Amino acid sequence: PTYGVGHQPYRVVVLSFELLHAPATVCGPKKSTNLVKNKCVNFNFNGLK
Amino acid sequence: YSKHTPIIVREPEDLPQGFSALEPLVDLPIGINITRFQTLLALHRSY
Ligand SMILES: *[C@@H]1O[C@H](CO)[C@@H](O)[C@H](O)[C@H]1NC(C)=O
Repeated sequence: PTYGVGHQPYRVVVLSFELLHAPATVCGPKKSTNLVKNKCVNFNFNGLK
Repeated sequence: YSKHTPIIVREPEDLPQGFSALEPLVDLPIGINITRFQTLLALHRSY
């Protein structure tokens, strides 16, 4: 504990993204909103718009 | 894809004369190389 900040331990985590011919598997989330009816609304239903 | 129908009579000569629609059951997302096919059988012992 008596050492300075320069000599203090630091935990380091390294992430490494890569792209291949795979169909993409591990990517992030998609959020959704409420559902409205009987109104003229542009929509994006699972890729159909 | 898969379906099933009965035939009653075996007649091990040819496939039945009938139309059938082949409904999907499952989809698989792994894209590994496939070039050859092999099958299995259920054989336990002489009986
Ligand atoms: C199999 O893998 C090779 C990589 O050595 C690739 O060139 C080829 O497109 C793949 N598919 C087939 C059907 O050979």
